[PDB]
Amino acid sequence: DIQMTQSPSSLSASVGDRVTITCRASQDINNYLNWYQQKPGKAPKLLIYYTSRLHSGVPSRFSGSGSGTDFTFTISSLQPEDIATYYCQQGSTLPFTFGQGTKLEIKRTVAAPSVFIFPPSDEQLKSGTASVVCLLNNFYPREAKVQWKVDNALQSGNSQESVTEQDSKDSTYSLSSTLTLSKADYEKHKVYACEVTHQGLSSPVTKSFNR
Amino acid sequence: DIQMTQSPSSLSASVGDRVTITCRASQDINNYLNWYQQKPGKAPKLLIYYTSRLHSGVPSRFSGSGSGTDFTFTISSLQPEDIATYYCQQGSTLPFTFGQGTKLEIKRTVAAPSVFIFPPSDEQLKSGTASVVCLLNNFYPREAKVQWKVDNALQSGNSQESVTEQDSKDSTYSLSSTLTLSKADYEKHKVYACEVTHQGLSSPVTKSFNRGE
Amino acid sequence: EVQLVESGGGLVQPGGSLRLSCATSGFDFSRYWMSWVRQAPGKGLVWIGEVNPDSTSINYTPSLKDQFTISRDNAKNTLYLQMNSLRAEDTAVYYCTRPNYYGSRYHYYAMDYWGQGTLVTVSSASTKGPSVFPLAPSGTAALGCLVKDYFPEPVTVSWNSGALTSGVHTFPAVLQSSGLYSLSSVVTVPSSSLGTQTYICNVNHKPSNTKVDKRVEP
Amino acid sequence: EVQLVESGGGLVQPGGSLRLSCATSGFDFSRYWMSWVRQAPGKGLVWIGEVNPDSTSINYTPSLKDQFTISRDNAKNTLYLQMNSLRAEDTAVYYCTRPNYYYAMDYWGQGTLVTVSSASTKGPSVFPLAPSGTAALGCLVKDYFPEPVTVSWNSGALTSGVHTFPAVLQSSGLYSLSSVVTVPSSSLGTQTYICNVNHKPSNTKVDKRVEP
Ligand code: NA
Repeated sequence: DIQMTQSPSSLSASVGDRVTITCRASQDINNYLNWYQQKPGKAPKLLIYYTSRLHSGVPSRFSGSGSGTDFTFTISSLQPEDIATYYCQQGSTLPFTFGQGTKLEIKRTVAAPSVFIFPPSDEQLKSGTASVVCLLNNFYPREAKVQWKVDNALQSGNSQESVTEQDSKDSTYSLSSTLTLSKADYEKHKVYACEVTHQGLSSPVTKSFNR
Repeated sequence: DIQMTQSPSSLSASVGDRVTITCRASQDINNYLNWYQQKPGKAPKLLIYYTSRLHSGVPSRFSGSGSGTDFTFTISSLQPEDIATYYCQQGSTLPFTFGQGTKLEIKRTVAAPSVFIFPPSDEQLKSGTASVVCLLNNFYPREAKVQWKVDNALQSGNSQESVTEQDSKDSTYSLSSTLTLSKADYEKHKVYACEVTHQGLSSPVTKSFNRGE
Repeated sequence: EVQLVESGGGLVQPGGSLRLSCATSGFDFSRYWMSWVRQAPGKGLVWIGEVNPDSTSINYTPSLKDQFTISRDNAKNTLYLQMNSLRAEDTAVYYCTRPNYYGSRYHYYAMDYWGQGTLVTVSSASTKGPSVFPLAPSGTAALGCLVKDYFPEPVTVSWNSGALTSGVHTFPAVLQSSGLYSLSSVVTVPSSSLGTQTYICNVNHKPSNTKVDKRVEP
Repeated sequence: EVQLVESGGGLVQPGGSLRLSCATSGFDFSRYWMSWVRQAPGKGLVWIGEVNPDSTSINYTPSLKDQFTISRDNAKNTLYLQMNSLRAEDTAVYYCTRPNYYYAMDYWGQGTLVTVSSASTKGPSVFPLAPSGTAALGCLVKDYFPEPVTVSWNSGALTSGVHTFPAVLQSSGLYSLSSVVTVPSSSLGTQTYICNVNHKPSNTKVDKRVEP
């Protein structure tokens, strides 16, 4: 099994930047090397075959070069839609093998999140559980801090977060924080709040509701 | 002022990889381009001056190239000690200007943390506060979950995490989770424990103490 | 155009078997080699094997030739994957691909067409359908749906039967301490549209044959 | 070898002024051009300006000429930075550098952090983090403002195994950090462990013995 090694394994670059990713094969594979693009939540798509040949419909900003053991994939002018994981693949000997992938993120201007709080539904409270949801919408960079305050008392360990992958149109992230409480623990308190800390916010933003 | 643009802004690579960083000047600067390395928590350090010339004591794996507006910095084979932020700097016209930097991070194999728990000191308790500390030492990747448990039941109190930068020798991280309580609240429970879930741990690790033991 | 649609994915117990299918349209299936590729969650791409038009050449990745079996039915324009003695490490999205870009004297190709994949979960846990709760709204308003306590993945969420697509964010599912999944699907809309426009999230969970259409109201 | 040591950093109210010093050793200071560079927390490097040996040439970045005045004292081998009517955007680590080659900065000091804020200076409280093959121990450096604190172990003799965590801004607006070291467990009864904490902004120096 020929081992395919990609470098960098991850990178952040800006719109308009020339981006170069390398692929190294454990042995000479001549020109039997393909490049694939996997956009978030989608299946891979062929970009280049035979080292340098663009597949039908692929933009001319993409190109490939190299021979034998050392290969290069280039994006001449990076666009927001280029956010994806890039894979090289040898088609020389069986089994055909892929590189580990190069995750490409887009660096853009700081964008503060729009914060929204959601109380648990009446329907869910009939089951004997309460889920409080805090939404941070369309922000950049990915780093954000959500602190739950229950009657101005900081919480820990009773919440889970989920972040979307970078948006292919505006290069932003969205984040969900869910505080899970038993109906007994929820009926005990009045003020539920999520305090948000981000680069885009000069002062921490708090979204609250009274039970 | 001449605007210096670095690409990428961030990258992750493995030990032994050839790493290349670009620098672009808004106007011709001839060969008056310098490269600095800034290690975590340290001052910048000159590596390359006059586009391609190595400064005294700089390892051979560092090189530079280009002219006019486009310039290249290369690490022929990446080492753990290369974890740092790299800056280009033009010395052609006043004011002297720097690129925004390229943060270079290292991808390595999984390392489970070593877990330690520390009760509050008798000196601290005398002042009305109790800080309980949980240490996760030398782990990889960065992703970890620490959960505080008091009397085997989950604790929803004031806990803050702090993470170090990648270590220059083994590329790992260390994490501290601190639980802050008033002396009065600290005395409402007997067993204090932190539970750790990491990729390198098959099942979660719990470190604990008994208040007064 | 060339179309590839995989089915048979879902929950299987460790040591268990499963058969995947890949229905095709837009090409003379009989004249082409076909391949299978897998991707473990958040991991890389793994080539499983290929089968030629005749079924006289069936090649596999050696570490997987013992438990996977590739076959095709040319009259039905369908490719098969028989999976046996499944381990937790076989949990992945399974893709059927259509190799081409030959014109070579040697056995070389690029996979120019891929299907959208089918997720196969290897777990000893039981199937459970989700409970769908509204995330009631309070310039721009946010509203959503809370899809809680289901097993295994995936769930599909659409809004107004596919009519509403912009400003939609369907968060990755998080595994809760109960061993069950949970996610949210949100959409940002004008505050003027609230008391006039109807907002319904369509939740589907195929492993448990669950179909919920939840109206979200302020 | 060439040594560049900055001092004078700390808390500055908005609109306030401060004088930084860079004492030097290991070179004839009077024969060199000297510079200042600053770095805002988690940001890039910004060139402030330069002074020639006899002070007949003092060049600045045009956007910062109202906030800074560079001077030098050849008799005391010291470089100065007069900071005038500082704004919150002036919060940064200030480095004195020594230019060389003919336009590169070959020597840099460790820097001095200047915090522009309306708050007040508070020295930390220092507490032991005690144990009970490998053992861990440390020091909890609590409730101080502004940053930074520096921590050393056994006056700098103990460096291996040391992890000084980045400070966290607590709910009170005061900082807190921990410094830890992993040692052989068989040495807990054998060696004494002392952490040396220095909070220059309040001129606080604390040495805590950490024992199990
Ligand atoms: Na200015």
